[PDB]
Amino acid sequence: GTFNRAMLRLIPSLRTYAEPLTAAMVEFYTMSQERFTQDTQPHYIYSPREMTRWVRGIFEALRPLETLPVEGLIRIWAHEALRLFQDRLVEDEERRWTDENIDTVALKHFPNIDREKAMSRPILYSNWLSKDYIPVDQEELRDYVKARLKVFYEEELDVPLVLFNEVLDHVLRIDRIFRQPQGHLLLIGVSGAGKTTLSRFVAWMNGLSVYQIKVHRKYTGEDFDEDLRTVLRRSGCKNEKIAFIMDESNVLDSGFLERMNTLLANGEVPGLFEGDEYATLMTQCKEGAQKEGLMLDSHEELYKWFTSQVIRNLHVVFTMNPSSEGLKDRAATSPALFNRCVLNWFGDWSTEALYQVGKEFTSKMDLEKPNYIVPDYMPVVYDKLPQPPSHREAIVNSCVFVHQTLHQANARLAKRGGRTMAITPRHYLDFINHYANLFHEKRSELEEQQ
Amino acid sequence: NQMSTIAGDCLLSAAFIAYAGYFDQQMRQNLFTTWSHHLQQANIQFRTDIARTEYLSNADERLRWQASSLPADDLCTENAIMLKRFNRYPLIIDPSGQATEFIMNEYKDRKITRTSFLDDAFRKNLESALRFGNPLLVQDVESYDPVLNPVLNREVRRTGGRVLITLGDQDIDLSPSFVIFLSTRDPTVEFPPDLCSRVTFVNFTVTRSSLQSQCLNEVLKAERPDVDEKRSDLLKLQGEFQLRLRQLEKSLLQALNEVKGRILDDDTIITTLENLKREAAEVTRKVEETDIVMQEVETVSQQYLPLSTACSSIYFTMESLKQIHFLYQYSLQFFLDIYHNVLYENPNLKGVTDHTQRLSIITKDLFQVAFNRVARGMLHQDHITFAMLLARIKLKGTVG
Amino acid sequence: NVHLAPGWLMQLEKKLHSLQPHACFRLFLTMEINPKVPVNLLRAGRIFVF
Amino acid sequence: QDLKGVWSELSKVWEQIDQMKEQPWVSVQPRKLRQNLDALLNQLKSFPARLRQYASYEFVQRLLKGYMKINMLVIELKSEALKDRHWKQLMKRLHVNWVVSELTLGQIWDVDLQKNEAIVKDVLLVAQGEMALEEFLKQIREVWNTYELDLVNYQNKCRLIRGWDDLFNKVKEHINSVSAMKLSPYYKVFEEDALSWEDKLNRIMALFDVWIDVQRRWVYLEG
Ligand SMILES: Nc1ncnc2c1ncn2[C@@H]1O[C@H](COP(=O)(O)OP(=O)(O)O)[C@@H](O)[C@H]1O
Repeated sequence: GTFNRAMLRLIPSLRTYAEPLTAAMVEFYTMSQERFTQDTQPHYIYSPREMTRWVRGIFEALRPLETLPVEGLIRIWAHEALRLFQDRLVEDEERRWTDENIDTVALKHFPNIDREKAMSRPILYSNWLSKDYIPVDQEELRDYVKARLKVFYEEELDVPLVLFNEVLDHVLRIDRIFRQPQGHLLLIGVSGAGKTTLSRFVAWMNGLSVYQIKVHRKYTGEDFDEDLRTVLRRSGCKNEKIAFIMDESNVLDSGFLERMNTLLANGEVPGLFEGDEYATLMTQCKEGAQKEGLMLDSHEELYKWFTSQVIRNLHVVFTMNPSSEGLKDRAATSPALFNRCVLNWFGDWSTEALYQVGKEFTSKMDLEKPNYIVPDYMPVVYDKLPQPPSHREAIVNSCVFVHQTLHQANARLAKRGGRTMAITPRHYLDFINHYANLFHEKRSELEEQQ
Repeated sequence: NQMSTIAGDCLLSAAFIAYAGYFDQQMRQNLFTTWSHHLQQANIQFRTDIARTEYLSNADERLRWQASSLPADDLCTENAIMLKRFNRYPLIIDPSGQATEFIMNEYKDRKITRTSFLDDAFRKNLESALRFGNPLLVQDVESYDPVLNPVLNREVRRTGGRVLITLGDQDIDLSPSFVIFLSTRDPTVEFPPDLCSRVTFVNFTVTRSSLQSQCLNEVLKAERPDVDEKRSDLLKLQGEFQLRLRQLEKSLLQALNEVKGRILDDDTIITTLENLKREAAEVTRKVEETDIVMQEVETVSQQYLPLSTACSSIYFTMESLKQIHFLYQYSLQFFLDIYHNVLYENPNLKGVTDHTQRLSIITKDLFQVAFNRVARGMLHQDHITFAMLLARIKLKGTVG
Repeated sequence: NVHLAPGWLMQLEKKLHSLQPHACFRLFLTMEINPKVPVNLLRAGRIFVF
Repeated sequence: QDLKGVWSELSKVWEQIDQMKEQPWVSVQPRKLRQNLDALLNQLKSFPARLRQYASYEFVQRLLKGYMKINMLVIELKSEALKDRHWKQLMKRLHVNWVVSELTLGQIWDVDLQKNEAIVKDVLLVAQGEMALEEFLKQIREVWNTYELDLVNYQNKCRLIRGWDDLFNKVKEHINSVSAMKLSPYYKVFEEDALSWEDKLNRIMALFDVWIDVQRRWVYLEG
């Protein structure tokens, strides 16, 4: 309450709303804490740290805005609540529960407000279409990200992307994380969901250059130390923003995780730079500080400035598969993954996403069939399927059904105790590409025969 | 009409080629049936009798694999089809080991080299295969080197004229002829999800249904050549016989274009024309006489179905015998030799022509030869045990 | 006494697998029943218990 | 009147295309080419509908679309991996008269890249293989021209050779590399270089194989 009273002083219009806002804040925090515990998932921990982050985020959103109605205040409060509490949730019913409970508490502690404007389904906030952190409609955001994606295939690396709603929100989450000092990000997702791809895209958006190590056998700890020294030198001395990205493959080695944990926590690692390495570090650090506009001579303050530069310039992005048991060992070996890095969870590709990828990628196809007749009853697996669907919609819905069929078969085999291979969206992309090649070859053969 | 159905069968074949790689025969068939039920439920035009082993590959490739020591089985043919049209380099799971030799024989003309992840020189070998273009088959995927992640992901940078893969620290080039083949000898193993995503699995492990079908096919070939011949004919009714018709049409086109007014001068083109007419008539006759042939071959297959079930049961008995003693390690090839010895080179069948009597003799002699070969490699105390298992299997098989 | 050198046993199994013997070649391994025998060697051989 | 008008409007686009076709291949920038062709496509799309109905406009639009789709063949052709030998092979395959200083975008845009894609990707994959092999040769050349023996003082008597393991490992890996390159389908072009280099490497291996034994025995006998 006293924090929120300090915060609201920027906007004199809302001063009497401090108590309802802080009361709803505390209430929702308590419900989230009691509902989600460590028993269900290893990362379901809730603390005053999250709610201080909440206050900080609302303050950051409110700082440049000159004045905003109460519905805007509730919108910002709900957006921060979603980004802090819904983001870490793993399974869909939990996300629905936290979403609905946010609406419930906001309406309970804030009567006499318009529900529709204060809170809607696509509560999105960004600073790409405007100077400040004003909410943006998802369609204009979609056009902007599609243009930047065009530029992104043009420059850096060409990765074809389709843009559905989930990736749209995930880009926003990553961008929000990147524009924060010591903004380490952690991603839980099945392989092929694009975690590295969207991370690279957003890093290019914010100007962060991408660095990834190449882990192999005989990649000893000394190689990791050397790569860490290189990235530390680039981030701190040269004031070059680095988007460090490590998968699970390089995390497997235990020796790396101690150094990573120390770097995540304190922004620096002791013993990485020693002897002549320390001398070279100080030599380049003095030049970098002079370039910045500071005059430091003694080694301790130079190292402190280097640490501050690394804090403000390094953004480690971790990616791992959704293995909750494995998440337990990751928590055991390194608390920084769960104390400092903000965790995001998008392992599941929704049916809507499956539909969108299928429709986009099977566009050069020719499934158009004027004489195709709509069946009276169809196995609709994509609820938002337009009806009466064309042939194309039927084929892509069929493909989505194939993906859910493999998911169900793997679940059934796991129930029986048999060995089960993960079914990833990479499998779906492979299926679509094979469909393209096979359909093209067979149509060509039929046409040549004709 | 074939154009009206191309979307459906292309969908089924692609979904089968991407998925259904790790699963066994039963799960593959169940998934295909569920898929087909969905599209027919969705009013999607698909042919009701897709022969996946025939739609994705034609006769010459099958003959080439058979000359490449590929065992002639439905699952083996489907796997080999997967080994041909692969977007991601496949992972072979073959406890028996015929798939590996099949790969080397297939790509021997391409100078295929064998390598194992356990070998320390493997990385160097990989570089060579990447830098020159010769295909490489890497074995023992249990110790999978994460340095293979780039090659598997196909991220290549074209800087200057340089098409490079950052294989670890190095930045070596890629040759267009390169292709990797991951292999496994242990059927029971768990892979990280990233590996599973970046590879398509091809399972060569033999299950109860798979071996039962293989033994049934071998019986149909050995004892009933007419039934096996007709079943093969319906296997070639779609695609193959039509291809023969098309090449006959091409020959007719060439022959008629060749004549300079000799269409009437010799009056001999009519012989070729009536030959093509007879071939088309026999193709059409086999095309109309299908359902009868399925019901007949299905009756014949059901006739020997208890035999195939007994074969699968006894073979899995031999496999599970490893628990009794460590000396009881028996291969699928050993059981195959037992099966050849009971089927061919059997003195008891000589002079017997009754199909039912020959079948009964074959069931008796199968158990007899199996016990004769196994007990010689067993301690004396365990002979009673194996006799007990064989008796129980016969009880399960026998009717009444 | 082939059981005395298991590594020798696995390397002989590798040599035997990639080879085309003459139509009358026969390799016999007299061995003491011992777990040290390789599993693959047992799998590729006609076992005889004495 | 309408035909004269549509000819006048297409005159600017035709003159632009002629300007593009006059650019010598050495000076063409395929990315600038793609941007400018996209600009031309937009300008043509800005034409009035009454002119869009004529066959000339559709023909020019199809030519522009074909130019766009063969622009990726242009991308791959501009690559430095293409050598003179590959250019003469392409010369034979397309039965043309391109002169090395005379190559221009016009000559290749006149030749139907929409008809002979099979030939060109064949020759370009061949070029990729040959270039990979010759760059392997360049790496071998530089590593064996830069390599120096590590000499370290021994009891103020001599400067003995160190790093026997590293040198032997390097020569072994290089020997295996040339042996494997012998099996490459592109090995024929760089055959003589491979012969010379493998002779050098085998002589190297024999020399230091004798040298390590001589050094060890000398050191022991000195002791
Ligand atoms: N939204 C998307 N649209 C299209 N393709 C995608 C999308 N997300 C991922 N991909 C595909 O995934 C591949 C990269 O996956 P990657 O990001 O490495 O998986 P992970 O997230 O496990 O690191 C790319 O080739 C890309 O085609």
